[PDB]
Amino acid sequence: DIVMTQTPASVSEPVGGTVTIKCQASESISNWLAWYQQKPGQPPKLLIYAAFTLASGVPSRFKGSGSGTQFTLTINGVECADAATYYCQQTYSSRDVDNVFGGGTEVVVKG
Amino acid sequence: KCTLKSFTVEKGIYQTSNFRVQPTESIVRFPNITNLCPFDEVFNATRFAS
Repeated sequence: DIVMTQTPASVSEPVGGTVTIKCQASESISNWLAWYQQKPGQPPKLLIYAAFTLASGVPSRFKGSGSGTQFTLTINGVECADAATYYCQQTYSSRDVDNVFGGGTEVVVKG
Repeated sequence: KCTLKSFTVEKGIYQTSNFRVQPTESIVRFPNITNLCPFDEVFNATRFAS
């Protein structure tokens, strides 16, 4: 019933820039939202839950913004250590849903 | 007699009251709609918005 898409497919920007990711919904999901990061050969880890609250032990560089339909994940500064795939989870209604998580967005940092 | 509030009425023509044929039966007409409104999916939703 709920379907999402994650854009961009991939990003690339030097060490001093800011990388941003859009997670948009077919219909509004309110604040209910979560952002996940997996290193290669590593299970994903929660970074932003409720679309605003920082997780535990995560540095204060990842910003979640937006509410309802459009959500943005913005990183103030990269250090070539956040080069991984990020996903957004609906965590709102999963009665008949093909995938709670969205598309994959791999971050590439050229240092 | 009741209208005049008297037990004797003089010869003449008096207008007493009115008459109106009462309705026979009742009908109600609504469009041929059978789908029930999605109250369940809104009220019985597991999680609500902020």
